[PDB]
Amino acid sequence: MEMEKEFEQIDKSGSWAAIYQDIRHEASDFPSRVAKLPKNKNRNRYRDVSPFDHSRIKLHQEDNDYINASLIKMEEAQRSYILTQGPLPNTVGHFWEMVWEQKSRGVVMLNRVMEKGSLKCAQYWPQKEEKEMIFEDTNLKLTLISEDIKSYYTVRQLELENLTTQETREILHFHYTTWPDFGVPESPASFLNFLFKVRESGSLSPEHGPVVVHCSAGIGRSGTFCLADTCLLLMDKRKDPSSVDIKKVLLEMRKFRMGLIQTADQLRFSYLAVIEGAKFIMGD
Repeated sequence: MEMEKEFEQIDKSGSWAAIYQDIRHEASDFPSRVAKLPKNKNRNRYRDVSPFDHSRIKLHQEDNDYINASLIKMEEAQRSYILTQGPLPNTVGHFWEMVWEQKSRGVVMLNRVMEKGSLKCAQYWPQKEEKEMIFEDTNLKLTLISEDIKSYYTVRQLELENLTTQETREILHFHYTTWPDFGVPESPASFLNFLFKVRESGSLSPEHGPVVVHCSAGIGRSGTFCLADTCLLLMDKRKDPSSVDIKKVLLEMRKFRMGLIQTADQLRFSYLAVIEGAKFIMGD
């Protein structure tokens, strides 16, 4: 069922809240024992958001390998993503260890450091070229090289150096700065633009590690980003683009991380973004 019609149907019926609840109900449930251990309580930002044990990312170190991060592996679309929470004070060092060890090229950021008057993640990159950041627990150095600021998003070039071996890599930081404090954007135009800029960079391509994407919890806006990407990629690849069922993709992704897509407004916005994106993917 062409999602564009399915859309007008739900919209006129005002059924979005029931569709979304159908997904909550059918969504997988798997253990999260490692995340609930007591030594990891201060590695989790929210008590109700944990990664499944079967898909969690592990840090390469014997001490404690835990981080609140999941690998979503979309097998038909040939895309991989790592979804993680905005880093905490005591986990910024683990975050950049993750980026190193998985050979990622891009970081994608969908939230501001402060929203609604509270802190939604730590200031985990450097803001001035001459003031670099050092992470002593994981022996890494991080430096700002350039910065390109636009109306709807900002792109930064950073240099991550492994102090133990002195290798260095170039990481790209894609920071979407204008998602409203409440609800969702009225148009997907700028969110879709942001995506194509991430695509154009190479950061989603298989010659690199998986991309790291995050918001505050790593399930809401982060969910919207990679559901849209995958869905548009599938419309390119199939004989019949109208066979792409967005609810089925979401449910497949939710086998890898709980909670993806947090409200019914987001679900709707996701549909909207794919429909407009399609009107480039299918030649226009």
